[PDB]
Amino acid sequence: ISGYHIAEAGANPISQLAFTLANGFTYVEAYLARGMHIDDFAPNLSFFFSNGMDPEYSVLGRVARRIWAVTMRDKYGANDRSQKLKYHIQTSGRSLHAQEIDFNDIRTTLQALIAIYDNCNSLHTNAYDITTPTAESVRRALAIQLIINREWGVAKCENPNQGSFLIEELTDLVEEAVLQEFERIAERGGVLGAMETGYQRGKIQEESLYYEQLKHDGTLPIIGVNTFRNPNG
Amino acid sequence: RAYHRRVVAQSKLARERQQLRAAHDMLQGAGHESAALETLASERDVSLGAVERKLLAMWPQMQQAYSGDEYVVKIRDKEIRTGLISTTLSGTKIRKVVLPRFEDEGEILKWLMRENVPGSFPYTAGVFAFKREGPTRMFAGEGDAFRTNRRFKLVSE
Amino acid sequence: RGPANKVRFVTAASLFDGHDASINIMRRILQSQGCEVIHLGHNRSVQEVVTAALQEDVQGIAISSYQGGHVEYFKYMIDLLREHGGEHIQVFGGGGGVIVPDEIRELQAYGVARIYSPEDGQRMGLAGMITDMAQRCDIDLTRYAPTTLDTVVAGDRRALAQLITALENGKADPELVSALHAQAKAAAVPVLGITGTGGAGKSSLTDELIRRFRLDQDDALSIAVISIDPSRRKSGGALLGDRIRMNAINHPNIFMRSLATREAGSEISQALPDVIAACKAARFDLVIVETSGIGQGDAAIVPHVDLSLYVMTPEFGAASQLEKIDMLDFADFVAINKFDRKGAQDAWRDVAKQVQRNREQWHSRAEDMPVYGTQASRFNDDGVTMLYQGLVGALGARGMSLKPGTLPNLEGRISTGQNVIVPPARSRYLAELADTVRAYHRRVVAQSKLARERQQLRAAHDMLQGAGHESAALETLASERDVSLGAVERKLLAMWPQMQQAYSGDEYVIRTGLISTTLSGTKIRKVVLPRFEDEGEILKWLMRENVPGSFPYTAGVFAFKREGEDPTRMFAGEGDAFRTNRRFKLVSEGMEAKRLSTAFDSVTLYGEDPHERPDIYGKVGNSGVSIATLEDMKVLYDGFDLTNPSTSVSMTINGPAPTILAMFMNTAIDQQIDRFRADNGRDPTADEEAKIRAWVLQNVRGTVQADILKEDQGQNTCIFSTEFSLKVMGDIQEYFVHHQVRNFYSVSISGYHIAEAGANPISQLAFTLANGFTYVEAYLARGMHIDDFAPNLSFFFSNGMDPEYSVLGRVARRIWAVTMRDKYGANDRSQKLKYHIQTSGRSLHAQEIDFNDIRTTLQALIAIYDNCNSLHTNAYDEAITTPTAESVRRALAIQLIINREWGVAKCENPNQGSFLIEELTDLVEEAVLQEFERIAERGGVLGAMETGYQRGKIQEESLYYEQLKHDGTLPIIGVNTFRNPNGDQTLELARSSEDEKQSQLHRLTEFHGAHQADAEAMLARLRQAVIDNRNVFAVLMDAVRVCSLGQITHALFEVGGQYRRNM
Ligand code: B12
Ligand SMILES: CC(C)(C)C(=O)SCCNC(=O)CCNC(=O)[C@H](O)C(C)(C)COP(=O)(O)OP(=O)(O)OC[C@H]1O[C@@H](n2cnc3c(N)ncnc32)[C@H](O)[C@@H]1OP(=O)(O)O
Ligand SMILES: Nc1nc2c(ncn2[C@@H]2O[C@H](COP(=O)(O)OP(=O)(O)O)[C@@H](O)[C@H]2O)c(=O)[nH]1
Ligand SMILES: C[C@H]1O[C@@H](n2cnc3c(N)ncnc32)[C@H](O)[C@@H]1O
Ligand SMILES: [Mg+2]
Ligand SMILES: [Mg+2]
Repeated sequence: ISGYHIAEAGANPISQLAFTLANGFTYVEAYLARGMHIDDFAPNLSFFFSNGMDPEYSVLGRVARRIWAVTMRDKYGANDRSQKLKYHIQTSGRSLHAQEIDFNDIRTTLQALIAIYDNCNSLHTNAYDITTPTAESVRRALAIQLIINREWGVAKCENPNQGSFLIEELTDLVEEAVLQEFERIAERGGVLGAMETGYQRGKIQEESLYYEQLKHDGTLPIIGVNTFRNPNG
Repeated sequence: RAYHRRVVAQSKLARERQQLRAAHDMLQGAGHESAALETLASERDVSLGAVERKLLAMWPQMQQAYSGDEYVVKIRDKEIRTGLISTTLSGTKIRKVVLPRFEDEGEILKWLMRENVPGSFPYTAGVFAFKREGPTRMFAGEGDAFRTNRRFKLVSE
Repeated sequence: RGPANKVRFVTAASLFDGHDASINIMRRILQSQGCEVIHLGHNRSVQEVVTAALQEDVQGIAISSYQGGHVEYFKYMIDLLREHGGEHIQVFGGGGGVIVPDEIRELQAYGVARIYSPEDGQRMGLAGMITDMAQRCDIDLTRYAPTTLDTVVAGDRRALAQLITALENGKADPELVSALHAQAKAAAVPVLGITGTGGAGKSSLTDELIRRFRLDQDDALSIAVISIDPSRRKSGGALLGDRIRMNAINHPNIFMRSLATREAGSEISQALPDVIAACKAARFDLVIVETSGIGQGDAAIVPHVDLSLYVMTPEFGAASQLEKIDMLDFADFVAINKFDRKGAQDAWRDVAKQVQRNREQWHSRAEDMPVYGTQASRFNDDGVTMLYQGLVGALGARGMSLKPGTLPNLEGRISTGQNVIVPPARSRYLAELADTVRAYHRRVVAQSKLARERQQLRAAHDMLQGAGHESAALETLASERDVSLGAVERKLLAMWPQMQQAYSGDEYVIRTGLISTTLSGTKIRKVVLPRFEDEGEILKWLMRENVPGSFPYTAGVFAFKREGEDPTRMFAGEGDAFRTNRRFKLVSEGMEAKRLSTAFDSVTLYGEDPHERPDIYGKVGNSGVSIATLEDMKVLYDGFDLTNPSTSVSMTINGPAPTILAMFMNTAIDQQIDRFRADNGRDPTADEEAKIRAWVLQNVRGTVQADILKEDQGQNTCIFSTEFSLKVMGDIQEYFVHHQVRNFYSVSISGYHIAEAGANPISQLAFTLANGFTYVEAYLARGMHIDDFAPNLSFFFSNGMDPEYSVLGRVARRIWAVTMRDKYGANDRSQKLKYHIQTSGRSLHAQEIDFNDIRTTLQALIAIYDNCNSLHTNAYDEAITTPTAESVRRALAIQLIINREWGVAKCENPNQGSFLIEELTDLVEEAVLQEFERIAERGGVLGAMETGYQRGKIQEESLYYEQLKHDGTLPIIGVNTFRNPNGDQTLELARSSEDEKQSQLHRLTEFHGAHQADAEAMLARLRQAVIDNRNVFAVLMDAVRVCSLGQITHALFEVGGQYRRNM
């Protein structure tokens, strides 16, 4: 179950997480209605998210894990292996730009950091470059993970997020926001019923436009793009 | 939402249960023996769920586990020891998993139910106990099957 | 086994260079491999290093040059060596990434043996370089030794230096030796021996005495100095550390040779009588011999000299110990040095009476004995002069023609240096502070236990009444704890619900927004409050880590971060004042708040004017802006309203800090004078100008570093003596108080420099806070209200990769706030510690420079998370050059991305709550307190510096780190692991234009010509300000108007002395 494309298309972190978990639960309900046991396909389910600059991304993983674990235990009565949501996080490619490509390593570092902090299962790091994935560009991207995992001091702790007032409050907020979105999809006939109306497509498109607007508006600052621009070009 | 409602209620119970027994021990330290407190306390032992009661019960044993320099856990017939400490150039012991220092059993249970340690339900801080030591997949795909295969063999040499 | 021959080295840092961290860990490996190392320390000209290497007759010279101008420097050295019979001496160098590959091939082609790049260090290893370096210099120098005394007696000092190397190694012909002693006997020159306990001040006193000789006799005396230091027989070589203390030996009439004992026991070289005889035959007017640290029953210097001088400190234990000291029975003079120490007076009366007893001169007064109380550390000490006057009279009777002196022929035996920085009563101030903090935390634990129990009781009381069974017995125990709780603590819990309602809404009623909404529609509160139910935890949190803007200000000294003025403040400085003024406008472009940070070139950092000599010329305008006159300073900040409320300038200067500050102040004043003359079309009257001038001083906003305590410990930019700098630094703060300069920071108490030298985060934080508290104790003993100077105290730290850096700021704030409140009883403005954080430069490398942006991002992040007051970000070409135009934008973008784009940053206290952060905060805090106790038991910060405790600990930690960086135990991506399969072009560099150098020279000579009349007069007034002990800075406010930086500095040298290096 992926959500990389959904976010990349323009969906904010809440929409991405909500739609993806919704899609995941859809597969579950689909397989169950084939008369299958929950402990037979749930441990095979893998997830795939995006990490951007938005605050919600910092707690995206932990929210996804809790919503899954609680529902898989209480609602579907599955075992421990099933309650464990494993996911891959890939840094936001949309968040990187063609103007001042050296700045992208800064953004890709910050995104890679909160991924590792939030104990992700798998991480991909984006290159600074538009151009083909040069062997030089891939090393700078690969070094970001190597530096954080090996050099960065805070990373030597495996649960540095836990305890933080900001993290716990954000976790609760995002979680509820996701649940509310579940209810919106549910009153549209489930995920399949919503797709019939193009609800998801519509909402993603709506948010992509809103982002692309504030970006041009100068309201949403992007360093090297709409502010602090290159004095040469 | 139902799960969280339970966390709030069970915390209120665990908190009150502690507050009562705490006051009971303080009265006996002054001389006054009022078992009226104990009745309300034992009343909340039943009010607490089976799962929740065991969570608070294992909390001191949990603290002793993540306290040492290693993490002893016996699977099958053998055991799997894991280091908890990484020491800095300054000589500071950085624990892999840092436990809270709450005194209130209401907060302890609340934390254990909402955000347990990595590798424990609801796996908020991770699905595994500790991170793996040492994974980078080898992606390749272009041209015909022959070229993609050669790249696969070359990278995975 | 070490080298085949007696291999000797001369090690130093280049001119106007403070970087000793590199050269210090090299002389350690050199010494351990069995080499005698004559360490000269930092800031050494070519004429200094070469003269040293020639007199010591070494095989090798090791120089570190991190300031640039290294090409000109090494070329000069190579040239000067060949010109003066030192062609066979090999020269080695290193400067990290500063010396680019092309310049290495150039210099090595010129004559330099080897210059090591950071890549060389990785491939060869630390020991590998020194092995290569030592094996090259493993040559026998006795072949260059003269066979006849013809050259030596004539006056050839180089032939003398080589003859000594022959005599010391015993390769000199027997018939030549006896012929030397024969002429040495007929020479009849006095030989003064100076012996004493270890570290008493034998070298320092020797230097001062020589200075007296020069000033008294107009440098007409030819003096030979033979200093002996003990040799570690384990390695084979030694650390001859006497020459480093000598500042008065830089003169053609002065010769000095450093000898190792070369025996694990004896305090004299086995060939000392030969070496002395060699100097006697070389027609020297006086020979002075310094021994090593001798015991109480040691006196091997007596039979070899004509006069002996025993040096001791007031600390010798009981008065009965003096009866065990053999040297008190032979010494012709006894110098009780360090007379500033406690119990110096009583120490003198014991030694005096003991000498009287040993000589059986009962018919004489005890005060008439040749026992003197000296303070060599003190410039122009009257005690030392008294000792000198005595030595002259003794040497006079022993056949030594000398002119009637020009010095104050005073009377007495004891120094009258009544100056004290920290009174011995307050000696254990750091320990008291440690107790103060620990006491505070003990209270938090107790008050929490009370608040918790109080709640638990009343909770149970309400639950019983809900069931029926009412027991007022509970309430009695509850009301009992209402009184147990303190007044302050009770109000804290009382305001907690009102506090929660405040940070809950969308605004903070002046009204401030609390909410920033994301693209998802999530409300991110600026300050996130805990949701604890336990009042024990609430109070515990309120006392240990309150919200930002509340005691103890752990999460920040201010309620909310500034709206427009970001903490960003980029360091800048290159070329002349004109070019840097462009870079200022580049950095501060697009920002309503102009926050400048000025970097000065190595020449200005050492208070020198730019000059034609290659020593200095090559360094002008490099590594920083070249500022020499007030006119340069004015140009530097042209177009910047310094008196504007949204404009702050941060100048990084230490040694000449008071002089530079006076220039800045005069600049800010002149700006408003020019602004008035334009808005009124007329010059302001004497009264109008007085009002303007006064107003400027009050509202001018900026920061001058000037932390001298860290100069001795870390940066080494101290030019005058440590005591004099502290004196003038106090003058500055007194000036500020008088003129109500309440917006400028008189000192940036730093630790960044200490850290980059090699100190781990704990050491950095501890030393810096210790230095800060030292200034506090110094000012308090000096008669200033704590609330008068504490709000003017600024801090500066480093942020590296280590875990402790994440909580460095919050720890510094709490330790300060608690101590300033409880211990010193200062007000709120004083309890608030404001600091600047700059990302670690040593954490960035020359290999794979693109990786540095990753590290600089992570470091910048935890700085902003921990609510820093000011932040500097390092460029990616950090290891190679001063930030290029393109390089400074990438560094500046790091802050812009985090502050604007990064989501978590929209919260202002994201650290708070974290189990890791709070545990780390507690650990680091206690670790700092323990270090306070270690410094306290060494006599405070000043007492520790006396032993070189800080410098020792820093250099040790620097070695430990470096041993691991090359090792691999400590992974560094792109350096010791994950290397490039290629091994990698030409990067743009920030060097100064030739035209810019000639510009600065022409501007200087033009400035000098302008005030040629008032120059000598003003400088004379300045020295009288020091002599009459008035306010130095007050005169500098006038001095910088007619005098250049160099003129002022050198004028102060005649009256304030020069810094004595401390290894
Ligand atoms: C630490 C440091 C400092 C510390 C110095 C602490 C101390 N007591 O030594 C502090 C913070 C005080 C400092 C201050 C300044 N510094 Co500084 N500093 C650095 C830094 C980060 C590393 C230098 C270092 O000590 N490295 C540790 C050594 C052991 O490693 P290495 O250099 O890679 O060396 C290896 C090999 O080359 C070999 N080698 C090196 N030297 C030698 C010598 C011998 C004899 C041998 C055999 C081998 C050898 O040994 C090592 C093996 O791995 C560099 C940037 C960088 N990362 O390169 C800037 C840097 C050198 N400093 C710089 C400047 C400009 C300054 C200042 C003048 C700034 C100012 N305007 O105020 C000040 C003032 C200095 C003064 N007091 O005069 C610039 C130089 C610019 C230029 N020359 O073009 C640099 C390059 C930073 C920059 N990018 O702007 N500095
Ligand atoms: C190694 C090497 C290279 C050699 C070096 O040493 S490089 C060294 C580089 N050094 C530096 O860059 C040092 C920089 N440090 C500083 O500038 C100095 O230490 C600094 C960092 C200390 C100077 O920083 P500032 O931004 O000017 O700010 P301020 O504290 O002066 O602020 C001045 C008033 O404005 C208000 N205010 C400010 N921020 C507020 C906020 N968030 N909320 C509310 N009000 C706020 C208050 O009224 C303040 O005054 P008061 O409280 O007395 O009423
Ligand atoms: N407090 C104090 N320290 C001094 C005095 N004279 C020298 N020192 C310091 O003592 C240390 C060692 O000095 P040094 O001359 O090398 O002693 P030596 O090893 O016996 O020759 C240095 O830190 C000096 O600054 C003094 O009169 N008072
Ligand atoms: C000592 C530290 O000071 C900084 N530094 C030194 N010189 C400059 C300069 N001209 N511009 C900017 N930063 C500088 C670097 O970050 C270095 O590591
Ligand atoms: Mg000495
Ligand atoms: Mg000595």
